[PDB]
Amino acid sequence: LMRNIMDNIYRTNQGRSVVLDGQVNLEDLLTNEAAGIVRVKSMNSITPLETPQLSGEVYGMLDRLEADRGKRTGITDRTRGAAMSVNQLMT
Amino acid sequence: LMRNIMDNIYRTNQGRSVVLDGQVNLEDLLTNEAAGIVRVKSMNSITPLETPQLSGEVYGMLDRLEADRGKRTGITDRTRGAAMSVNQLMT
Amino acid sequence: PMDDEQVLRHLDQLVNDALDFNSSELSKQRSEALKYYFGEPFGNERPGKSGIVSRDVQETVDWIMPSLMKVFTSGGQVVKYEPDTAEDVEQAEQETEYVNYLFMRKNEGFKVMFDWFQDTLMMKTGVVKVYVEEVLKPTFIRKDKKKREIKVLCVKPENFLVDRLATCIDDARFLCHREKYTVSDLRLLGVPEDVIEEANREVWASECYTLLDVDGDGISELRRILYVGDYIISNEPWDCRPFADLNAYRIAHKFHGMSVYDKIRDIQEIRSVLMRNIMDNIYRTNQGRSVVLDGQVNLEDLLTNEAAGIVRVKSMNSITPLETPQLSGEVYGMLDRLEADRGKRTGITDRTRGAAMSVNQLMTAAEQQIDLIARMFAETGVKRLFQLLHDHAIKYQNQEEVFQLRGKWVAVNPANWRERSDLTVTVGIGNMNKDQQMLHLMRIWEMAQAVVGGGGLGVLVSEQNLYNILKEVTENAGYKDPDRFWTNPNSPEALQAKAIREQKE
Amino acid sequence: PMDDEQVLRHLDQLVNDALDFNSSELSKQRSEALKYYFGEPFGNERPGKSGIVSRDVQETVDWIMPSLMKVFTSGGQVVKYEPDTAEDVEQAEQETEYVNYLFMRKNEGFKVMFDWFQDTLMMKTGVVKVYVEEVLKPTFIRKDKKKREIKVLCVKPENFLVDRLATCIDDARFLCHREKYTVSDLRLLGVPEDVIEEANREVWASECYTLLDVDGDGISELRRILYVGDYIISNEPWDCRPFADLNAYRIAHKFHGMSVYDKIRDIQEIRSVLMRNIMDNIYRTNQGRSNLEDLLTNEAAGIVRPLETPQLSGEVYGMLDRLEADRGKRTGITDRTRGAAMSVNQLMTAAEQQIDLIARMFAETGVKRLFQLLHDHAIKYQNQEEVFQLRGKWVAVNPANWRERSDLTVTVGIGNMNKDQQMLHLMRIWEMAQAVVGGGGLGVLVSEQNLYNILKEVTENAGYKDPDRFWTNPNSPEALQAKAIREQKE
Amino acid sequence: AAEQQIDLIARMFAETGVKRLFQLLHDHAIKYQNQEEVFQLRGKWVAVNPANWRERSDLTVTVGIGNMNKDQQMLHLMRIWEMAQAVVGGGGLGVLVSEQ
Amino acid sequence: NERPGKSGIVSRDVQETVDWIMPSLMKVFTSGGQVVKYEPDTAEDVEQAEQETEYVNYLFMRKNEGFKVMFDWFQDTLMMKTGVVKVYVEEVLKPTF
Amino acid sequence: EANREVWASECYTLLDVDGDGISELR
Repeated sequence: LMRNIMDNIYRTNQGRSVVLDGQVNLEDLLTNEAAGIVRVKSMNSITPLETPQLSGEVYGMLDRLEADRGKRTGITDRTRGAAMSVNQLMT
Repeated sequence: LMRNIMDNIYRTNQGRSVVLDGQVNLEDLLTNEAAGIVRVKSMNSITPLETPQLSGEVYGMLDRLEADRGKRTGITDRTRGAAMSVNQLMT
Repeated sequence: PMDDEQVLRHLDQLVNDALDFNSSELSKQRSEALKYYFGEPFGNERPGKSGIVSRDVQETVDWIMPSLMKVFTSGGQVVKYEPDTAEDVEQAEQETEYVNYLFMRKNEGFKVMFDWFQDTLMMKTGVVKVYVEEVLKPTFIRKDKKKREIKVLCVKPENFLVDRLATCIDDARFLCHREKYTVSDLRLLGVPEDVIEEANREVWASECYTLLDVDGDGISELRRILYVGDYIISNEPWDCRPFADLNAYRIAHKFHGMSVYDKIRDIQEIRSVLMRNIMDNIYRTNQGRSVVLDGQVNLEDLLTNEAAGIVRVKSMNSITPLETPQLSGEVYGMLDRLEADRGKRTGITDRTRGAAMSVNQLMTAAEQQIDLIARMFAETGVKRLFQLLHDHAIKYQNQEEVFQLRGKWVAVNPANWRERSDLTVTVGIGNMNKDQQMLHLMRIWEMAQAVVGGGGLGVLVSEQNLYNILKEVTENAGYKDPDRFWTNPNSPEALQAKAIREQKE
Repeated sequence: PMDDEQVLRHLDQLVNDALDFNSSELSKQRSEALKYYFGEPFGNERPGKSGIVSRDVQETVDWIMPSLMKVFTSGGQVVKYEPDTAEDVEQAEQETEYVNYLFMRKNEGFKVMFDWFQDTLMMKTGVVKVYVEEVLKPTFIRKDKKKREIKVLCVKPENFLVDRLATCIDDARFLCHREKYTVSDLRLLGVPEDVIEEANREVWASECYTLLDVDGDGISELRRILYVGDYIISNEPWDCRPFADLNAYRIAHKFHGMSVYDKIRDIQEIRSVLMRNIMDNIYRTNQGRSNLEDLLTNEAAGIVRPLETPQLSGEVYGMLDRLEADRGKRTGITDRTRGAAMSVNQLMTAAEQQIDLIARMFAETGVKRLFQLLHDHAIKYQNQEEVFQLRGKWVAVNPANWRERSDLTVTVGIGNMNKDQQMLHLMRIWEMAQAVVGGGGLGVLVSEQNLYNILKEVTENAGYKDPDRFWTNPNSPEALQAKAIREQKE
Repeated sequence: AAEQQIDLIARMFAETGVKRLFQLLHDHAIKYQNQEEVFQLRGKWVAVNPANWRERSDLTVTVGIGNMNKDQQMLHLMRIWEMAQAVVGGGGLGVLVSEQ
Repeated sequence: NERPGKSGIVSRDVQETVDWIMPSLMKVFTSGGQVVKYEPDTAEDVEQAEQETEYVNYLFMRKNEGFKVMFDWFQDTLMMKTGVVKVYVEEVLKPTF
Repeated sequence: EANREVWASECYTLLDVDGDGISELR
């Protein structure tokens, strides 16, 4: 999931610009270099399609993944899991 | 992530303006110089596309990267990670 | 063997190679350090935009000064021989005063020491040279002729060419110290003729301390050469190099160490780039990118930098001004930790010093570095405080202590501590002021008053040791001798104040 | 060797070379700094349009002096000594109050301080000279003869010729300081003749501090020469040069320092051009592009008898705002009025204000100034006594220098300003004292004899230590009657 | 008031009035009368020989300082008031800005 | 991987971990000579045990370049990944003759 | 040059050069 998150960050940075054959021989320089302008030859249509963004709630599962470590053995996700929590909060 | 964030700020400063051939010989001066005027010749179409913005929640992951150092060794990301917290909160 | 002229060429080759390597590497690194200190743009700033560089090493060094100044520019009682019992009192503090009286308070104050710390902290190399000079102006009562005085000067470590494979002070096979030594000094030496380079022809000269063998035998001791321009030299065997080649940072095994630059460059970089990003974001939020076609508003909108009031195109009414989404204030909060970055690197002054009000000064100001840094910087001076010490110990003067008593004599030839003790402020016992204040006073004297209520004062500490109990309080406050004596170990007033009036009250 | 006349031509050549280089480049840089400070046109203003210039560094100066005024001109604790622990109240604090009572409040007050900071901060070279003069007008009770007093004056750093290869105060091989030294001074000296140049002939003179050899030997102590016009000169051995050559930014290895304009070139230039462009846009929008050339479309025309001029938006105001943020990131980080426990330590000194470190460097540079002053006052000054909280002071011509100063409690060192160290120390030590007093009693912890000092840091932070509230009671005949007689037998 | 350029116009207005004031200042700096000012309190010497000062200002109106009433009101009052009450609670009065 | 024409700025994260683990380690180790004891047989303890402990913590500590050897030992094992030190002997000189 | 910047090494290894079992360190 973290690898896919950073991959999504990358693909949002580039954007899928599909060029035709006969123009842009050098594969758009992978759409992200110190060029900025694409240039084809005489075509003016161009097909840059943007991959749709994602939602931040993905990171929410991140939290419960720690709870996954919480649910198996590591319930002390926090610093520690009357009479102020007797028996160190029932062990 | 920080390099990509400043690169995103950069590409928002310029914006991807793709010009045709025969007009704008000097590549818009990379779209940000102390010249400003575009000038083509007589055509008026022009194709400036603006890369969509991203979210500041990226910095949020930045925070948990400290918590990453928090999760590995530096659990005292803050100043410090009845009986008034004996043993300085159990070591 | 039988080398008298080939030594000149060999020293010339060593000086040239040291010039090349040392100049290039150390000079470029120290120049980067000084440029970061000054705060001008790094050179990667594109034209038309501010090149702001927020100074961070400046307040770093100004934050690490106070403790070091308190522990060096305060007396000379920091180090005690505790030597052999028979010859202890008449030599130990005699030499303590002798060295803290020559180097401090007779070698241009601490200004040489302060510039030397500055060189070892920013300019990446701190080292000073100790030499001797002859006094003039007799009465011709007050016949002061041929008097010899020991002086110390900053070597301009940019002119301190040396082999990089030494890693320690007493390991350099070739020590080069370059200075002006104007044509007046040339005439003082006796040469009427000069080098390629007005009496002050800004002639340049160098001094070489190196171990060699010119007598057709094994490698001899250190030799001093006045290699100016490969001309008449002042060749002389040398006893011990008067240097300490500080690094201030006990870096991995090399002669020269890192500096404030090599540890604060990342912090300064991130702070400067996020200032630049914040101002660029303010620019794009307060500007508004108006996407307008040509043929209407042909004059570039003046990069949208002029005030007219309304956009307007020509005859159409589309107008496409896009408003960039704003930011979040957490960056400023994120900005906060950059101060904590200094707080995590050098900035003790997030608080003045450092539940029980944040025990142990908030666990050393949230695990502050500089204590260790102070400690190591202390060791950075230790060998220096030894070397110059011996350079003093031979023969300087016959001055006395004024230190808490009047009347003392010359210290001629005792030892040199064969060490230095710097544990009272830092990673040693080193409990700094308010923490030890609180802990010691509160604990020990609540115990004492509890016993006094229960048992009494006679069984425990008496006034003779309430002396020390209150003297730790005073030394935390900073007034040991003058305002409150309280000594009372065994005094004539003790009998009439404790053994007569208190016992027979 | 045996030089009496070649020194004259050597100093003449040195003064001429320093004149050329120093005078030239200092003069142009300080002149452009002054022009930018006063809002004078840069010279690029085309004729026919207004040359209004918006000033920026003026606000920087107006926000940079008051902080120094609070952190320095508040009490006599500006510079501490902490010498050998032998006798601090008898000589160390004695000499400290001597210098801060004479140099300040007796030598043109603090006006010379402001002039020195102006020299180092705007006109790019801050340095002053310390000299001596003879007091006169006795009663011939009030017999004041042979008395001399030490003065300090700004050197007019426009007349402070010096070689650029110094990189330090005590490293220059040639120092030239040019003053008027009018005909009255010439008559006092005793010269009968004048120079190429009404009694006042506006004569000009110079003073040279150098290292040379007129006795046929090596470099002796400094030499002071009254080189005016290659005439009778006053040659005298001297111990150390009386100068401080402030740079105000801890500049690299060169004698002359920088100024505010030296870091506000670009920001002031862009602010000026942006304001000029804004007002020109307002003007052109008022006219708009439309036989007698239409009288600029806004004059006594009435009816023209025309493409729409392209229009813009005033949102450029944000630019203007970040100009202050420019100051916020150049020098005035307190873009606002001021940059747990509600922002402790004044929000960590307004987020590490660099004014504090500027004060630190100013103090450490003025350590040399106080060094020169204490030498000039301890060589032989007078039998003058102090009013430092108590009467009684011996002759101040043979104390010891102790030759080391400090600025511990004023700046970026421990050096927390008045309020922060005040409240912290007071709440901590007090609350613990009263807690144990409720536990044990008043005499259990630190006692009234040292509650003296505990209130004394409060007083020194307030400025009235001894006279208004003595509260000493350390060990006195009244102490025995009050602490050891009535308190013990109560 | 939304970048109202009447500010800059006021500026020139002000400086024009500046000259006006100087002129009338001269007309009062030569000889007007022995009258005194009621400026919140008694006391004003004869206004027939004031100094011209050869300078005026219009900073608090326009493109100069020119920050009007209520903006300074909220900003300054809020910030200095919170700072002063925090200092009074924690530090005190005399050490920083005091009753004086 | 920093392509030309664009900044390749690198933010170091290991350094804060290093400087957070170092000070607590120094506090727990470099604090008096009470860190290490011997507690030998009950009768033969006061004779040499604390005596040898003070001898070692007064020679190695406080006489053999302080804690710098062991501090650099910790630094080498913590960052450069190999912390190990070597012990040798040498002969004393400089008599009075 | 007398100081020929020579490099040296030291080896601790257990072996048997006495015609017997492997001895202690060398």
